[PDB]
Amino acid sequence: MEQFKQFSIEKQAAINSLLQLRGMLEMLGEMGINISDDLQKVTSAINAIESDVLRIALLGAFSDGKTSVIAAWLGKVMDDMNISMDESSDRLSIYKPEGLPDQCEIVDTPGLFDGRLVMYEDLTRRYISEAHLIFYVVDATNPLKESHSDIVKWVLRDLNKLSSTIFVINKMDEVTSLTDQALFDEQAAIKKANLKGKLQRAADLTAQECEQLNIVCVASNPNGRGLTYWFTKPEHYESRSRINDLKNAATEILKTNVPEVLLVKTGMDVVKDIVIQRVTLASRHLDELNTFVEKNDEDMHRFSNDIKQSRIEVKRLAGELFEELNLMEKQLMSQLRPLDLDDIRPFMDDELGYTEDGVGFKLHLRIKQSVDRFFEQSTAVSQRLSDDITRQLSSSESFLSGLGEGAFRSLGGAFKGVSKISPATLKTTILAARDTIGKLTGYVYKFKPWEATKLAGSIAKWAGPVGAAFTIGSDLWDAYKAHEREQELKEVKASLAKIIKEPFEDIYDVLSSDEKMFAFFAPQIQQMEQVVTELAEKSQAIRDNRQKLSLIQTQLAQLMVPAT
Repeated sequence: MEQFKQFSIEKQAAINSLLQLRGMLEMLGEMGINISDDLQKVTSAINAIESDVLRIALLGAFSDGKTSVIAAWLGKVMDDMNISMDESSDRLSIYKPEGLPDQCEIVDTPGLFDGRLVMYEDLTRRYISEAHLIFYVVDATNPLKESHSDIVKWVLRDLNKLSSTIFVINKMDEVTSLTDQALFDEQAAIKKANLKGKLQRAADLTAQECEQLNIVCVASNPNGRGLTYWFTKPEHYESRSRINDLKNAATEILKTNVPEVLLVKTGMDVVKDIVIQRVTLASRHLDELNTFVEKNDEDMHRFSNDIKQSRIEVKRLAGELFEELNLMEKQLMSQLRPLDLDDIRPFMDDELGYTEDGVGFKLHLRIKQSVDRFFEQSTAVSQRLSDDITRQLSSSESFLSGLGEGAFRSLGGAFKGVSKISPATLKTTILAARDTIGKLTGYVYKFKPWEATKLAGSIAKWAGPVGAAFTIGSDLWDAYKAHEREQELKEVKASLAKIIKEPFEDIYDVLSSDEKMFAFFAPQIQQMEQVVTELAEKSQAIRDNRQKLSLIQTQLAQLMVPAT
């Protein structure tokens, strides 16, 4: 991996990253977000970028052997790439060597190496800012000339190119043996430390910036023999010069710094930071929305289950109620059929009730207490149902309240403007459904008056005067013969049966049909079902939106993987 292939590669990566940016923009557009003309702006920056070529700013005094360092690194002696560098001109200058695998620009400011005016020229500042690599070449004996403080500051502080600058301590030969691997590294580390201290102090560097510094020790032209000669021995030279340490450092900077240079140069750094911000934000609040829409969708099914179970339970109670009332009636009837006329009054008193009003009060109260008990158990069922619906609605309200009123504005068009959807629009629909349910829910008291049944005069004479001790007189018993009396018994029993049966008949007709049964003992179950059914319908508009957005975010997440 060498310098022009790395660049060409980093160029392409940056172009790709911008095509993914374009893709990310199309999706925002799709969720009704701005764009203005960011799509065409991005295409333009891709085109501008295609032109660009590798650029190195070669900085340093010429006497520190800068020219050797760059030829060395490229691979070719200066004249073979038909270019020749001028020692003094008070301007910026650019060299575009030839016969190389690809093109590259070599920028420098020869005047500096009141020629210090070029540091404040927007032009020479732009050309060095927009370089991908900066070599500041210094001396091994006494690294960094005494006069250069403000140039180091210009590069590292003013222009802010520390991440892309390699200080190249050159001519290490005249400080150490190029043979003794372990001594070189000892002097190379001491010289790296020394220069580190002069730079930090020339440019106000912090301790952290100091660690970021790129320093490399090298011997471009070792012994003094020359490049033309040393290229003839390419693998001997590399071990001695340590030039590979420089190519490698340069390769890692390119790896990192080439895209930043290209993005900034075209103004796309800013475009891209904003787009990735809106997308990151957009999925973080789609996650919120999904949580709400999922929960709400699951509650709806949960509410219809509750209603089912509710209904199943009430049906079970209605049947138990019926079973209980049917025994009561069978029991009373089997007590009646064997009774002789003396037995009658005790029976009316003790089982039915016998008053001036008439007969039936005692039975009525006992039927009533059985009906009441069901009406209460069944009213409690409907109360447990209201409490679950009401609990879940409230936890949706509470989820949506913690989102913030602007939580969905990043999701674009449907959450902005006069028809906007928001946590508060959705909360409202929920709370009016919870309100309608808090008014349905109710124990009720409805008074149902009861009249007793008067006994026929004919049958009143076998019962006796109300509330008195009564046995049947001789005068009454010997007014009939047996067949005139056992018939008198039959029509009195006929009389009590009709009385006994009546109150059950009515209520069995109610329990025999679920429509009626429900309408009398548990109407709020149907009423709550209505409310739940309506709430379901009002939930469509977000479901429509959440779907579009999810399909959309799936694509965004894809486009965003490279950017992570």
